[PDB]
Amino acid sequence: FQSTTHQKLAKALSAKQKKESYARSVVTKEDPEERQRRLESQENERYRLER
Amino acid sequence: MIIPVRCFSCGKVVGDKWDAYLRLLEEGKQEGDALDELKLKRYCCRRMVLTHVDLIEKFLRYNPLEK
Amino acid sequence: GVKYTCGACAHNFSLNKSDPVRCKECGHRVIYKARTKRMIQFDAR
Amino acid sequence: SKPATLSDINKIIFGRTAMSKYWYYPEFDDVVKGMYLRLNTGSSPYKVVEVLGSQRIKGSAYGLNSKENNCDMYLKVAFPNQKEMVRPLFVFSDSSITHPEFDLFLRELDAEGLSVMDLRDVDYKYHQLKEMSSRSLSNDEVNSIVKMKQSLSSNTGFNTVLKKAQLQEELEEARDAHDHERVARIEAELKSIGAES
Amino acid sequence: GNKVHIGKVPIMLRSKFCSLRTLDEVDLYKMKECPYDMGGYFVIN
Ligand SMILES: [Zn+2]
Ligand SMILES: [Zn+2]
Repeated sequence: FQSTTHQKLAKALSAKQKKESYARSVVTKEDPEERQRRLESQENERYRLER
Repeated sequence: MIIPVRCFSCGKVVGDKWDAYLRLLEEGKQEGDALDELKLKRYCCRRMVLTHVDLIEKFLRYNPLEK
Repeated sequence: GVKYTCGACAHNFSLNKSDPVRCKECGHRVIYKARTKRMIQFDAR
Repeated sequence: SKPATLSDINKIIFGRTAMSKYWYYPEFDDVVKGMYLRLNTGSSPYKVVEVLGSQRIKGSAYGLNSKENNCDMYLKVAFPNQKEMVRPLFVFSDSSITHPEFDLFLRELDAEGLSVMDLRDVDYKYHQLKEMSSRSLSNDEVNSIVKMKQSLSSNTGFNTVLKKAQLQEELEEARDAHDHERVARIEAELKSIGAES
Repeated sequence: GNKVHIGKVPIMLRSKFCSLRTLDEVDLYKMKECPYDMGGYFVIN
């Protein structure tokens, strides 16, 4: 156990699985559904124009 | 919530001794000795002061609803 | 005609059944009705 | 074209409490224009002044009725004999204008060579005040008034908690983005805002 | 090709993603939350 190689391996493997954070935070300033409704409105307008 | 005015069992007025009880406990007296100093002899009256929980102090930490 | 109170800043105002339900000054969406004026009596028992 | 009497002016009395109730209206600038109200001279004999307009002054927030009643609106008025003066809203008094006060105002108007407001214009002002007082605000107008008072808001516990929560959300966004420069500024700002009792 | 909103996930109270995680004792009182409340639940409707 007192060998430096074993201690470094144990430290590396212990701290390797400690770091786990995939999702990244963000700040929403407006309604998330605004893009959907505005693009639906534009699509309906161009559908009417195409018809 | 707040200290009862009367003892439930016999009706002795215990509602005027809460602050004195807290003072005596502050000075370092034991709870039994503090109750003895307040002249609460019957254990029915001692139960009222010994087991009271002061919940109004928690209720007062919320901001008032009318100003 | 009817008094209200804001749920956040405790401000008093009135509504005429046509304004949006909002606080005037801090814009909270939660308001409470004020206590009535009728006489209130209890039997102390 | 008829001269306005005392009762006609009394119909359009707009008190300081009413001013606090209606100063944040967008139309209040035109509503208060040309109105006659009792003013505290201070230097106190109360006198009547004519409102030449209003002008918002940022950074000049003042207590209107209570400590929390912060106001930025200022009224540009003018005595007839004296010159133009910019006064805050709380200087006006809720008490009605007395007979010697109105008589002195009329004498000052005659000395300057001016006339009194016409009865048709008095009725127009009265209808304007009644419409403004009985108006129902829209959602956008209410949000604009709330934003204006938030700009005027020096401090409020609920708003401080909301701002601290928003700053914490911005701080976690900066931390997750590995931005080591923004997070220090947000921490310093939180330290300045914090340390409550 | 950017961020597309795929839905809303209910948040468990007093968790790492809850607003009450940071608030200290005083702001918890200002937010009308009980300090004895422990979280671990969701608020749906
Ligand atoms: Zn007893
Ligand atoms: Zn409010």
